[PDB]
Amino acid sequence: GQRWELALGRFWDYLRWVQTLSEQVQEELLSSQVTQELRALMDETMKELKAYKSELEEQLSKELQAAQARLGADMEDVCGRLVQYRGEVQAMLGQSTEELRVRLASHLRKLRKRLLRDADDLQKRLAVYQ
Repeated sequence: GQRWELALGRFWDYLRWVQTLSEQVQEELLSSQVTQELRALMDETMKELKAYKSELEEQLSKELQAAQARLGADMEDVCGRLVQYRGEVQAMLGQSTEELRVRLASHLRKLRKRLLRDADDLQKRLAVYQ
């Protein structure tokens, strides 16, 4: 798999871990190491892609780009969702976070179904373009 899928698979690896929302994920989630690494992995994912699409140009370009702006949104979504939780926690004064995490994890499962297909789609859309 080209540089971009390898990049996306690393994002997938870290997300799968976040999802478990174990106290350890929660620790680094509120320190925001989780969000910092999530954004570094998403960005490396968009370069290797940005570079792939551009270089597939040098040797249909709207949808491609409509499909790229999709996987983008999907990743920006996860990070934006994790950074929101962090926000809602340091403002609740230590009262229970279980319902906020039941919601975060549902939302997170939902974005996973999208990363799956929007990329599965982005892929066939890069193959035909070639």
